[PDB]
Amino acid sequence: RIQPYHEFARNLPVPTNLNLIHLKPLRGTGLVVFSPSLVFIAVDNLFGGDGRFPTKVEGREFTHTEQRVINRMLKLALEGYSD
Amino acid sequence: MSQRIREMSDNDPRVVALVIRQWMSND
Amino acid sequence: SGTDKSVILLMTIGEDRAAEVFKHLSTREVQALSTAMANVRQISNKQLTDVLSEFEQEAEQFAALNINANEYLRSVLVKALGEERASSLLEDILETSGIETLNFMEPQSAADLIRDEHPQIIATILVHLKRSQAADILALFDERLRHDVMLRIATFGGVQPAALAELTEVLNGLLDGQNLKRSKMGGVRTAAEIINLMKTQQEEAVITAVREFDGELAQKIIDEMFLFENLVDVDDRSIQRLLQEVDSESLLIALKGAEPPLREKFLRNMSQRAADILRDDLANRGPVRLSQVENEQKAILLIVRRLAETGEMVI
Amino acid sequence: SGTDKSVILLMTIGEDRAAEVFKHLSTREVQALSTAMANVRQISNKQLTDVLSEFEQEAEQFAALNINANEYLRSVLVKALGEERASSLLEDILETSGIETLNFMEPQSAADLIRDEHPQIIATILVHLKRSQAADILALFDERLRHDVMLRIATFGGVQPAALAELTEVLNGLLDGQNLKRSKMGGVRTAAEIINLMKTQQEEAVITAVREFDGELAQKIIDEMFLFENLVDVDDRSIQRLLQEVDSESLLIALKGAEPPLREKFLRNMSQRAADILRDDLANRGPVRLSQVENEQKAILLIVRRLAETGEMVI
Repeated sequence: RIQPYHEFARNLPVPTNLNLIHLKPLRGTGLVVFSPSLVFIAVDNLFGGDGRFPTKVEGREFTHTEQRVINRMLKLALEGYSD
Repeated sequence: MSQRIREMSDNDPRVVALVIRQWMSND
Repeated sequence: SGTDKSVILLMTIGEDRAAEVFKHLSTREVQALSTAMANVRQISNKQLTDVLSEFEQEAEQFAALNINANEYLRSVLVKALGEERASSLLEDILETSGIETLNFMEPQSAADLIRDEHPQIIATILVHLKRSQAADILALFDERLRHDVMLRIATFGGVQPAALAELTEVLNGLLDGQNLKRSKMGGVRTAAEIINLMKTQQEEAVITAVREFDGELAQKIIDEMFLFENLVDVDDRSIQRLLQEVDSESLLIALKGAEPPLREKFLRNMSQRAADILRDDLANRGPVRLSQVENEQKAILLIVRRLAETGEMVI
Repeated sequence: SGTDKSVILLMTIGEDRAAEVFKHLSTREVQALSTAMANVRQISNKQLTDVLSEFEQEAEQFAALNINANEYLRSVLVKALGEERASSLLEDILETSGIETLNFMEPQSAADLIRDEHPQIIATILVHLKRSQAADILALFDERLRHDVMLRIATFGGVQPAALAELTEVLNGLLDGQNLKRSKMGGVRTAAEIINLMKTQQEEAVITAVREFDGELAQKIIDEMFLFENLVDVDDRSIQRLLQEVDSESLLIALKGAEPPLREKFLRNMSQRAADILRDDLANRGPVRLSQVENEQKAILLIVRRLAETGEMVI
């Protein structure tokens, strides 16, 4: 998709996990967007949840454990995209 | 296998535990 | 090695003896010995004899006359400085993983701490926590969160070791200055003691204000202020008036549940024939449940309060 | 060599003795000895005598009084720290080819892993896997894939060694961080224990929500919460009410299947003549199948729940 920055911003659910990355040697700052649903699914899977219970809307800041889950996903995503 | 085995079996379990702990520490 | 000698000793003393010894050993030592035991294939006669000789030589030294240090210390402290000081000193003497640390914390604080987490994480922590502590924590949660946690616990399938380690590290990071958490100083009972030390007019004001507030703890303090065992310090005429105002069966049950000094005081306050009949009925009857005795004592204390308010009894 | 001496010993001890020894030897050792045995053509008297002398000299040293390490360790750990801690420690002590590694994995994970493969490869792996593990894996597959695998297994003609090696290498490559796979922490039973520790009003809310959800595990927890063996901790009046509300035959069967303490408690709660008749009927009858006893106990527990809900019984 090609669109102005504001159009992309307005479609992002609040709150959302936004990670800043730099594609060296090119100048700028890239973004990796993870939806809260994906983070909740990953947390549920990593802690033995079977996924039967539907996710509930929270609109809350991610916990530090969820932050570490997001970092674990982010490292693999970074390696994959770099490759 | 004299009566020494029976005497050791009659000893207090706490004494045996202390001896085992001492041997493990000396390891 | 000493571990091998201990393993041989445990094998050769019998299953019951080794099990009793393991009850006096820590988890790490039991695990290490069990791991060593499962790898044992042969124990030669020379090794067996050397192990027996070494164990007997060690036991000759001790021969320590092992004493239950906790129970003996508790009894000494109780008989020396009363129950309160003994319990305080034991608590001082008695006083880790993040989950284990949370088990050593106050229910509301831990509940609010894990409340800011994913419900599956909450359920996993509660499973890893103590059952009583988890039940206390869950009682403080909202209905929706409580139901979600109960549903998740009913479908718990285990957690990866890496996730467990990360959760433990996060819980350790979230810890605060929890050293010497909480403190037993007083409250309610101390308030009742202070009220008992304040004037008659002041205790009138006290009845007034306590009735005025929540009312529930007011009645709790009504019950708390003065006890049945304190009847021994009352004058004889008041005890006789209580005998007049108390049914024979209730008085008999209360004396059965009370101390011999109070029972003898009540019997002295009674007439000779009535006291003899009461003693005969006590002997011919059987044991009474604690709840019934407590209820009869509560009724007798209500009668005591009624008589004291009217001025017929001095407390 | 020592292998030749062992082969001569096995030949000269008899077929039964050598077979018993092979039961205590690993697969590699048995294979090596059998390969050496088949190439034996002559065993001279001098060689035989030397082998006998060497074996007797070795057996003089041990003479090790071999003990069943696994069984003895299990018994010691059980009698020391209960069944749960003993089982956990045994699992810790107990804890390879790609196919062998897959046999040590969870059914769904292995099923999804091999699902992304050619059906013939799936059938070959399942044949090489354990029968129980393969059955668990196949139950999770779709109907079409399951039928295709069953058809292919019925016409399996063997695989080339090179193809087997390549399949094993691929399976090894596909492996993930499977170390310490899965973990036994709790669930359902732990949820029931937590519910039992939550208030009466809270357990009312619990009945509500559990009925509200799937309903099936709700009834499973209904059964799980409180057990028949827990009737020993109930007061005598409730036991007598249960006797009133339970048929004589069902009570007799349940007491037969229960522990002597619970049986004696029930007999004490019964009248003397009725208890004597119950004992006489128990003695004069014969063994009862476990299923019938369990069904009668389930009926008695349903009666217990009915009485407790009405308030006639306190649990």
